[PDB]
Amino acid sequence: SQHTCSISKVTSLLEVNCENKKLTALPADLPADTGILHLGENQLGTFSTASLVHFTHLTYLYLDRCELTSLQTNGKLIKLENLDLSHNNLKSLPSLGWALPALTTLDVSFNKLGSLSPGVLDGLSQLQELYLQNNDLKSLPPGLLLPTTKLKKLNLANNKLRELPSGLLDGLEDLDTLYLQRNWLRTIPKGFFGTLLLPFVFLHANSWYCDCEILYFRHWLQENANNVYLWKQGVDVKDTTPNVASVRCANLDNAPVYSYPGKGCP
Repeated sequence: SQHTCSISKVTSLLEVNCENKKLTALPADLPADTGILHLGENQLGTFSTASLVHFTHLTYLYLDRCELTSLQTNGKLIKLENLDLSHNNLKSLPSLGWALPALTTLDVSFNKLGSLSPGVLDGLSQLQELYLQNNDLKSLPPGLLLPTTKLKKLNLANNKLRELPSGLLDGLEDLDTLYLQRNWLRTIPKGFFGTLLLPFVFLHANSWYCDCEILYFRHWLQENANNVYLWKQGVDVKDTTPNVASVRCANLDNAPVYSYPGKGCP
């Protein structure tokens, strides 16, 4: 029948699926009570949140695979909890927190982000999950995660990170999963993990340099052998065994960092 999108409602939210419909623009005739909007596999190019301010039930918004080159956060989406911008061409992000106060899940994976601005996450006090994997990030700003105290999952894998801010994780007591595999990391700064307990941490495929400055990390690794994992496609970390040996000294023929003797270190 005639509406381009498929409209249904299995949960408490009216669900509108406009995926893969050769769209160039947002539909003009979306239902007023749209709660979940699927817009993936279209050719939107750009997206401004001002276009959805009048859908007062909108809670899930999927803009994945939309050819996006930019995002404007000029309209406030009061109820939005889940925003998916993955598999697009974003090179920068605007400030998100004024527009997206209720957000709990942000996915900006598979984009081309080269950096993040200082207060991009300011005001996202409810954020629980942040997916940034498969971008071009070279460093992260100081205080990035200070607005997001309830963060539970952080995925920074498959970027170009050269170093990490010393205080990146400070105070993130609910953080349970951390993915840093596939970066250009050579060391971990003293105090990086604090007294945080992180049951699922992935640190492999970096180029750790084993010398006297890797000793904070070696100790942490020994103490958290039970919490370091090898990422395995399509398999939930809960069905995998820990593998502390996955973390290796690139300058010592990939011998594991956990067993690095530190010979002749003060």
